[PDB]
Amino acid sequence: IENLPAFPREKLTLRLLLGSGAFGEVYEGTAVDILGVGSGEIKVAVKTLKKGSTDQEKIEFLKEAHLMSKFNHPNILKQLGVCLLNEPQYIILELMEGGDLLTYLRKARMATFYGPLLTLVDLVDLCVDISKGCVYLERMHFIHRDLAARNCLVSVKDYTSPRIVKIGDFGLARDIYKEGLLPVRWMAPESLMDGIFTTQSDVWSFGILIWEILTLGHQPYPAHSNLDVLNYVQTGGRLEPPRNCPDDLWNLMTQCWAQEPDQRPTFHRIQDQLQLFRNFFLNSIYKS
Amino acid sequence: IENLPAFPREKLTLRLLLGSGAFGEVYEGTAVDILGVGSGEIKVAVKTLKKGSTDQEKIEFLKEAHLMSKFNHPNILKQLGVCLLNEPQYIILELMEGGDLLTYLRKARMATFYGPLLTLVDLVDLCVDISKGCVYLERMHFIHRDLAARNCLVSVKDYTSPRIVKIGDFGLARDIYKEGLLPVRWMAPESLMDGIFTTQSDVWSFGILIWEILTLGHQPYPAHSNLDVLNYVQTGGRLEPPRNCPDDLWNLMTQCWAQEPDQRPTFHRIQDQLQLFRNFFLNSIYKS
Ligand SMILES: C[C@H]1Oc2cc(cnc2N)-c2c(nn(C)c2C#N)CN(C)C(=O)c2ccc(F)cc21
Ligand SMILES: C[C@H]1Oc2cc(cnc2N)-c2c(nn(C)c2C#N)CN(C)C(=O)c2ccc(F)cc21
Repeated sequence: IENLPAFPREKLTLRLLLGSGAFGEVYEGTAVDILGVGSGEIKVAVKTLKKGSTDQEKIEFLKEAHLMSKFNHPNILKQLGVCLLNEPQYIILELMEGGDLLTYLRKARMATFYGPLLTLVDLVDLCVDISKGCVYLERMHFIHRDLAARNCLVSVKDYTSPRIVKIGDFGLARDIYKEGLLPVRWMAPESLMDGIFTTQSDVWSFGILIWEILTLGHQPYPAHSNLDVLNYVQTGGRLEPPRNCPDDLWNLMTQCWAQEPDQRPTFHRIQDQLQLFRNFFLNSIYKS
Repeated sequence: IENLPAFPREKLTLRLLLGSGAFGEVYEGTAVDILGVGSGEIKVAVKTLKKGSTDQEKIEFLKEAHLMSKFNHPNILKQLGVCLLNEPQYIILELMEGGDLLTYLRKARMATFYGPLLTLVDLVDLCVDISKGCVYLERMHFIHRDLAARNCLVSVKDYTSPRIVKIGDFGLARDIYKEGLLPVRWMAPESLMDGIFTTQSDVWSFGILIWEILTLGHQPYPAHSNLDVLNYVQTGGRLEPPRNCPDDLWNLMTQCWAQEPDQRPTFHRIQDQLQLFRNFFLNSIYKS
């Protein structure tokens, strides 16, 4: 019997507004003893469901909350509690003070032209993090269907402390134990043409994700309007390689965008390739 | 009664050779219970005094050991023990697995042209570290007289874990409570011309040090032979600013190389300026 973690609305204080997500509104706040009796006023994020909103939207809201209760993995955003008896509904998430990956990446590049505040090893660690999360989703028979940096989160705001990224928005995730959409730049050709979604289209999008990471948050297909994108892609056109991107990481990405879905790597292999490259590169610098 | 920390030569095992420093030989090894009874086989570095070497050199060796016993500060290399009853003499230092700052800087720049493995904030933290060490030496009435990246050490080999640099070679340090030399590129004009050394010539050299940090270990005055350097400097010539070096840090460096020794900043002000710039820059990125 699946149970969402009920949490006393009284012990929750909404302090900062972080943005307007969904329908829709997210706040930083504090929640007493979320982590237990020896917790304190630990900071949290709060996802809210607007009052009076569609009965259908409330269901999507509840769907999300259920997906996140089900998941338990270091690279998957934690849902710490819910407030569902009173409106507005609250989904209480662990606070990721670095905000969304995309923003965290772009601040890193734009902070000083002395150089990015994230290095190649930093970026490889981000990729390794998200890929573990993908391994996990696959093992749980879930397809995320919207893998992109805007949908991941970073645990710290600064660029010096140890950091972790997590997948953090499962509004489109689907169980696959057996008229909307938008993000054309992340979608596999099968998905755009035939409306088909699989773990292998997730692999296409992870390819785009790690491209986003390696460019520090550039827009895919910068010279193409949304409309031209599907032309471009459907052709056989692919993104340009990031400036000075390691050949190993380009070959991985490239294979993620195999036209033929069964010619793409698996998530396990993708994580292997990422860990393999990291060790190679670490070893490489020390022997210098 | 000044006492060097005597340590049982038996509990020491010389494993790796790290290089040949002084007269002269340094090893990585392990030393049982250096940190106390609950220590274990903790890794150390070992500075050795060659057998049969000059009676005078042994004195310089002993001088160093005494200087380092006297000092206790987070940014000054720890001397953990000595082996002075038997030859070869051993000075047992905490291991700084990043090696010397200069090498650590150059590996950072040469590891991938995707970008340096040290960012501006990393480098500013290095400068802040060494400047605290300089504040301390001054407060102890000591002049180091050879401040340079080759003479500092980094606590870790990788470029991700928290790191600290320390001043680590006091072969030339002098107490100032009241025919050798070489490093012309680090020496104040008074020092080269008149053989004069003060805390203010130390400030000149720290200027050069932080230049070394900000260029990731480039040689000062690259277009000048050692001979031409004193001409160049004695004129009024100064180093070029590092590529994309923050204006605040250029103004600091520049002032460290004031022709007139009393027109140079103090170490306290230098540390203030460094901490002030760091906060400004951190604040700067977040509000972006
Ligand atoms: C549901 C929401 O959750 C969080 C948001 C933040 C931190 N931690 C969590 N859990 C956050 C953001 N920006 N900033 C400055 C902070 C902070 N601190 C991003 N944001 C406004 C979002 O709406 C968003 C975006 C993507 C995603 F996957 C979840 C979320
Ligand atoms: C006296 C010596 O001490 C140490 C050396 C090292 C680490 N920790 C300590 N204490 C070290 C070095 N390289 N590498 C790879 C390691 C390691 N691990 C540098 N080196 C060979 C030096 O001789 C040297 C240079 C400058 C300085 F200030 C002290 C020293």
